[PDB]
Amino acid sequence: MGPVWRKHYITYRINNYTPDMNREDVDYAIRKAFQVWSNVTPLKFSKINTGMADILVVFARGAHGDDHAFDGKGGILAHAFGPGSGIGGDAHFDEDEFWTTHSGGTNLFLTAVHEIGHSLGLGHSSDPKAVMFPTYAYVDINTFRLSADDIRGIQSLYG
Ligand SMILES: NC(=O)[C@H](CCC(=O)O)NC(=O)[C@H](CCC(=O)O)NC(=O)[C@H](Cc1cc(-c2ccc(-c3cccc(Cl)c3)cc2)no1)CP(=O)(O)c1ccc(Br)cc1
Ligand SMILES: [Ca+2]
Ligand SMILES: [Ca+2]
Ligand SMILES: [Ca+2]
Ligand SMILES: [Zn+2]
Ligand SMILES: [Zn+2]
Repeated sequence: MGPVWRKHYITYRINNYTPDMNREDVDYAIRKAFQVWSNVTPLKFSKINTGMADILVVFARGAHGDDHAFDGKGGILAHAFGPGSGIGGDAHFDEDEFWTTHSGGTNLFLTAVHEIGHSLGLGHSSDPKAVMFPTYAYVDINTFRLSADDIRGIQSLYG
């Protein structure tokens, strides 16, 4: 019942890069996170560098220009706007976290999967093994899979 994109081609742009990781690793984590959702829907995601993307990926700190101020290290890791124009769809990551490609700090890929879920219109799950469960958990990235509840949720919105 969340808001949905009324198109199946969706662009994203990485507005800026956390210094916690190198650029290529941020690109990879984000690309893989989009792929998780495209794998089970008719949605396709293209990265653009120049132009007007639907989903802007932003790393920012504290009060950063919207109604969802961050809180420094810990607590809220990120937040994202549901489908819509402008700031709609955009996914913001708290730079006061330490973003990583691994089990240390906060795993960017896993957080991005959750965030992109919100960017596509998903709410939270009650399944503790669903990526849309409200609180972060690290799971081995190689064996990561959407739960049946996540797939149900996203397939109910698209396709
Ligand atoms: N509490 C925690 O474990 C970590 C912090 C750990 C730390 O100290 O670094 N924080 C969190 O988990 C916090 C809790 C927020 C709260 O206080 O309610 N959640 C958040 O930060 C939400 C953002 C968020 C959640 C996740 C996540 C969730 C589940 C899993 C997962 C779980 C099980 C299996 C698998 Cl495979 C994956 C992985 C990542 N990744 O990012 C914030 P949001 O939901 O986008 C949101 C909602 C409303 C507003 Br307004 C703004 C943003
Ligand atoms: Ca925080
Ligand atoms: Ca947008
Ligand atoms: Ca950081
Ligand atoms: Zn924000
Ligand atoms: Zn959430």
